[PDB]
Amino acid sequence: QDFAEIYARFSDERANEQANRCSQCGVPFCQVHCPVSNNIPDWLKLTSEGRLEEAYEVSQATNNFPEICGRICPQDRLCEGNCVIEQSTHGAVTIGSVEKYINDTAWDQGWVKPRTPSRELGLSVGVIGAGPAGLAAAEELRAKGYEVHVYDRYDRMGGLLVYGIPGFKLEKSVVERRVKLLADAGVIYHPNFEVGRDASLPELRRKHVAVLVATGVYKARDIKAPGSGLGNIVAALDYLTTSNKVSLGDTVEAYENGSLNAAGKHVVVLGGGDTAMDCVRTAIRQGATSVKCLYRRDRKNMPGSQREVAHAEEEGVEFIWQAAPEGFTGDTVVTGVRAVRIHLGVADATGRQTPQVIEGSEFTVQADLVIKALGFEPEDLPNAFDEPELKVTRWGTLLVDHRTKMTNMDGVFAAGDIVRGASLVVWAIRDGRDAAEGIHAYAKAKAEAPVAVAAE
Amino acid sequence: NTTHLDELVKTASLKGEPSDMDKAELRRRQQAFGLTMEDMELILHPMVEDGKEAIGSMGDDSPIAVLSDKYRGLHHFFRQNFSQVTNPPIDSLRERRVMSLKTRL
Ligand SMILES: Cc1cc2nc3c(=O)[nH]c(=O)nc-3n(C[C@H](O)[C@H](O)[C@H](O)COP(=O)(O)OP(=O)(O)OC[C@H]3O[C@@H](n4cnc5c(N)ncnc54)[C@H](O)[C@@H]3O)c2cc1C
Ligand code: SF4
Ligand code: SF4
Repeated sequence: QDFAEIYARFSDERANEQANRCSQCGVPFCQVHCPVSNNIPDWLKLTSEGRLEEAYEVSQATNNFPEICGRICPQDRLCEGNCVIEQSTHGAVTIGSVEKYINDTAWDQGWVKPRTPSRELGLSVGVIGAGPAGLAAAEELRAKGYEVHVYDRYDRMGGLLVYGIPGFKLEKSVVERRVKLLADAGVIYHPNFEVGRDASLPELRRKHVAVLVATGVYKARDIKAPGSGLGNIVAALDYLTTSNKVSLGDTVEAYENGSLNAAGKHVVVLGGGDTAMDCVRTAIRQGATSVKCLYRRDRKNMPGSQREVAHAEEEGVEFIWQAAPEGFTGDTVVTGVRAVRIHLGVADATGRQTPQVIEGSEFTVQADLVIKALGFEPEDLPNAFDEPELKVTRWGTLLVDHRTKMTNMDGVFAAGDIVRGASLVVWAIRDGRDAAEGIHAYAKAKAEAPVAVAAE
Repeated sequence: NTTHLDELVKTASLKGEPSDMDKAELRRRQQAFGLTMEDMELILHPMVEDGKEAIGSMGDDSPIAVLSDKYRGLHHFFRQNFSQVTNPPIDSLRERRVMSLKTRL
């Protein structure tokens, strides 16, 4: 119970040791493997020299949220995955760690990030949602020299980085540092505006050159039915934020006097991905005696990368986990106005590999608390309505061109989780990155000024 | 009767190989001819440090300069000739004393 930096990756100045270790390889695989295409050889060489500012600059240029990504990026899946040194005994370089460290010193310095001189100045541009995607898009646009406002539904900013990813993994001051750097650009953020009844694309059309839809996947998945927190049930959407608010100081002005959620007795967390593992770990934070992570699918196909699963494992969370098919939750039993247990059916994979649930075999797992980890999705109809005319795919998500990230409407762009195509902070920042050039091309055209092609 | 302008030339080197560009310039010229870091790190460096040439490995799987996307200098299109069966190549290390680089004006 308490939120210390659990990350294995975190490095002290000792990061110097690994920096020297890095081969500083040509046409490095790691960079090619990085979504934002960070120049890892150069920033690393820099830390080796000890000039943290230089590495920080290199990092920030490619990604606006270099700090958060250094801490959060599933590197094994990403840049470290193609690290050459992996062949060696020592193993791959922890690029994420060095990125965090270099970034951290920069934070300490307190330097502000200046604007480049000028460009097609900027008809109002609006971005919806304060998360990684919008922040990245907004900062690049501002680099271009435009006037932009981000409308955020919540009082807090930072998106999932603030709301859900645990403090032990992601300190809040980190997200605050990046937003401030963006702010120096002059990007304005206003907190209690929502794309919905209040704001809509047509409303924006009333004077607004372009819009970026950054809102992510606001809601969580279905089976629990009306179940209440008092009873026991909490969706990741509910649970993570409450822990976040109590745990992270800058996030909200109000002190959650309520304090951390009281979680007592056995906790069942349902989900394979990052969300489930974070909720499992956060649960112990709030006093859970035991935590069970239940997967529909087999152990082999756990969604989260090994580093994060490692945190839960060290933690001693139990994984009841077997067969590709679903240990699937049939029902939650509540007695005494409190959840006593959850009923599951065993599932197993056939040659078809299509999942099968075998009704005959059931498991009654006793649990005081259930947190549903399955994931998130857009479903709020007024929100969707806000989006018109923009075309939605049969995934019920806004369609966008992969390259331009332009929506059916030329003026509107979208990026991040909302696109449903990537589920990582660095891809979301990348989405905004790519979008910014295109919004730029579009606006400049309005200006009647050309953009090369190369983009830069 | 020949003027070996060798010593006369070495003299001035020891007297100071001079530099006159400010890093702000260096970089932009370099940029003109698309130079890079690989270029300074991989290749230029070992020449200065070791007095020798970047050895490396695996094939060359970049495109062929004409088909390249990026600026590539004339010399990339000029491939070096070597001899195969007709004649034998020489050992410039073990047999350096027979070779030579004397230049006359
Ligand atoms: C529990 C959990 C753990 C994770 N762990 C990691 C990790 O370790 N590493 C990693 O790389 N990624 C991780 N991710 C994924 C990462 O957080 C997301 O990919 C990223 O935050 C998506 O950025 P975004 O800007 O698209 O959206 P966010 O979803 O990040 O941002 C959307 C923003 O829009 C606002 N908004 C919502 N609806 C509206 C509306 N109608 N109008 C206006 N504003 C609105 C929201 O309040 C929010 O501020 C995790 C996700 C979860 C849920
Ligand atoms: S430059 Fe990149 S992190 Fe370093 S050794 Fe790993 S592949 Fe080369
Ligand atoms: S932003 Fe690129 S993928 Fe994340 S080089 Fe850094 S930790 Fe790796």
